[PDB]
Amino acid sequence: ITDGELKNCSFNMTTELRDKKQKVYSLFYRLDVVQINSNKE
Amino acid sequence: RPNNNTRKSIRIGPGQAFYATGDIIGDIRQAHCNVSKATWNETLGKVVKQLRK
Amino acid sequence: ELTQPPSVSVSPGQTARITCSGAPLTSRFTYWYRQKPGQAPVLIISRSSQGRFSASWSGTTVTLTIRGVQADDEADYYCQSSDTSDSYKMFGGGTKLTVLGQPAAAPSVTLFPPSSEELQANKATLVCLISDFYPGAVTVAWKADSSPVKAGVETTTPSKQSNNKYAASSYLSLTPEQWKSHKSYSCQVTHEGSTVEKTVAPTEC
Amino acid sequence: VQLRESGPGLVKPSETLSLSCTVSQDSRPSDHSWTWVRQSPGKALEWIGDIHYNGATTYNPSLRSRVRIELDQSIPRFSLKMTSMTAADTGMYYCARNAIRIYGVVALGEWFHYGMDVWGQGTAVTVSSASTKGPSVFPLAPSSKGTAALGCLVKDYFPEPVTVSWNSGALTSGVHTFPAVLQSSGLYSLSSVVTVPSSSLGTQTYICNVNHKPSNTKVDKRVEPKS
Repeated sequence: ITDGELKNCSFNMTTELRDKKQKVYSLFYRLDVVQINSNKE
Repeated sequence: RPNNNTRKSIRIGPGQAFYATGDIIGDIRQAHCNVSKATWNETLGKVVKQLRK
Repeated sequence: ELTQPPSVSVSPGQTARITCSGAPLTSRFTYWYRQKPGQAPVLIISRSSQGRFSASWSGTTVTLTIRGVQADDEADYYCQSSDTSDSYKMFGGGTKLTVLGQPAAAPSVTLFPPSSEELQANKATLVCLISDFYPGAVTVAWKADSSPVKAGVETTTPSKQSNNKYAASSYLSLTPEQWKSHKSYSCQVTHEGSTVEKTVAPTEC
Repeated sequence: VQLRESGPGLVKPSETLSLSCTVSQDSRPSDHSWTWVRQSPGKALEWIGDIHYNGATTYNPSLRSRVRIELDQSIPRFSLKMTSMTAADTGMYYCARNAIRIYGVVALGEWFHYGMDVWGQGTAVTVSSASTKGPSVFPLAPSSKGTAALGCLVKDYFPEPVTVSWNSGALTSGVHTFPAVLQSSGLYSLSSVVTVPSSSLGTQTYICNVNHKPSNTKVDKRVEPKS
């Protein structure tokens, strides 16, 4: 803890193929992102 | 900015390559700037004295 | 108030867990200590960066997991971290780790008479210490010639030693005449109901 | 890291008390926070306060307006102060070293806590008005008949404690010392024991050095056999 300014995020995208797609995780500053309305999304 | 960044190459095209924040390496420090306080207060006194006039 | 168990139990070979619960454990990392009764609380848990001893964080709790309980580890354990305002620290309770399967021990009784000098001090005392017994519960019988004693005697609580066995102390205060009087004083220590005797007289080098 | 507390260990009701801790033998000390932790007899170790060399001291909440931590960083001998004392604060007082480990620069605080990895020998602290009574030290002579043992009976002192060693330090392996007797007089007493077999009870020098720090005495006394 010792809070954290950033977030260990994850979300959904597509890939080389059309039907099949892709989830992948990244790390964003809490400035680059913002909440929306269960955990905080 | 003392961080070893990893570039995740994400296929979202074909062709188009998206870059995601790879797992940042270990100990966590935020970006900064070491400003020479001697050089800072030097130009400070120079201009301030051009202003009481 | 940090919520620990003041004592936990485990048998010869198993693993154990001590849970130190509270509020600030969702914010600050947890550090632990080992105080064998009267020793210097040894540090074992740290945050070296952002083998047999570890502690697992879990919400309102951080659980100290201990693997490999040799009887060498019988001690009081203390969790300690920091509150959410990074000003002051404080400690929890003090968990006495019990190690079951430790063997019972018939007592080791010593006995010393008044010294070559003490008779000159209007003090004719006796020293009957009991060393390294299990369990730590006995009852002493001071004697003279063949008669017991009920006063002039004081006894201090058994104390745990390095091998986790107990040591009780007892002394008896006489005058020079009440000492040299009788031909066989006999300290007696009842341990397990069984008992051990040491006999002493003013008339044998 | 020797933590040699040079202190008395006794004070009167409603007056004040001061401790010290001579920090010696070290090569990376002031990185870490110098603290004082206390344990009432058999009770919980309770934090009092700590000091970061720069002067950033902190204190246990209900004590903050009475406890002070000084710094004679020249010696270096850091000190502690408590006031309006009662017998409730009696117990063991442990100076300790709250460790700090850094990867980067202080200004941004690239460090965490390691923990209190150096706890001192400690000083037994008492609040009363009975005086500093030195010990009446006795030599427990052994029997005239293999193995054998002998000791030193420390009689009628106040307050706790004293301790010993035999041949001024050479006798060590397999010794015992047993809890003291608080007699109705108000003075304690206890004995030490050291093992010496029946081959050099008459060809060695075996003493027992009694030190009663509550009454600045170092009672050197010799213990000899019995006819």
